Amino acid sequence: AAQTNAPWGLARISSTSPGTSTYYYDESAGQGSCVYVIDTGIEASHPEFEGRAQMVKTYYYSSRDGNGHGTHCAGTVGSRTYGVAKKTQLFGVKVLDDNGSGQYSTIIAGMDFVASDKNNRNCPKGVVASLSLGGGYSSSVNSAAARLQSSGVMVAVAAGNNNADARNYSPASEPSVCTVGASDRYDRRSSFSNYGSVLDIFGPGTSILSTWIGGSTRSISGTSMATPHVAGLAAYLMTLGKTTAASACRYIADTANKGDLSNIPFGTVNLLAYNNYQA
Repeated sequence: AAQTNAPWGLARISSTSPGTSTYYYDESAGQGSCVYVIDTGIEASHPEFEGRAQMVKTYYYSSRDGNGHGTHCAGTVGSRTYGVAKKTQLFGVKVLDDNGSGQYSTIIAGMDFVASDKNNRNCPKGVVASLSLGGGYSSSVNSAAARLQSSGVMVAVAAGNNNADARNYSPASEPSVCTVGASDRYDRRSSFSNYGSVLDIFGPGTSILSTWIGGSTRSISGTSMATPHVAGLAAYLMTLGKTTAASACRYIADTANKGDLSNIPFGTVNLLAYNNYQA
């Protein structure tokens, strides 16, 4: 399939070169593959989710996304226009209140929830978790992400937006999950993007246009925007049978675009998420 005038991020994951505007992808588009968006929630009623998104769990008075960040990241995973896997079940786990904040215990509970609640969902192609959140290092947050990964879910996490080395941030520093850095449309490491040896892949992270609350759209920047690209890519690749949850991050790193990003610090992988779809 070909989505013309797609967001540059979608066109980039399907491109060996920057500066193109068409997103190419197998029409399966993540059909049968679930992605948990562990964030501020998902405005499931957004027409861009076209019935495929629902809230499955909240730790606050409401499951309404009153922030927009979770709706934005869910839109990058699997919205019809701004999504990587345009046919994927999306599940909202509101571990962040509408200010975008959340106790680590709540975030840990949400990850353990996904590890169990995937057995309550129909994901024959496999399960992905998009964690567009991060704080200082926490071995309990890391181990919770490791549990989620070891349960049979891909865990894609944001490297962080501190322009620092992501070993000091959780769940970014958990080695078993997939730590995603951010790039811009000129194949530059996003100025905010965290780096370091723990990073596994880079996704489009600067000026990412996706869904927003109020049935709208908007463009924002963050590794927390590159993470749904990789999460949606994994769901896309798992539907195609290219890889599994335990192997998706490795597979994405093997099939990525190599050495195409600039301002990648020495020791950080120069890998850009690439669906390697040939129309």
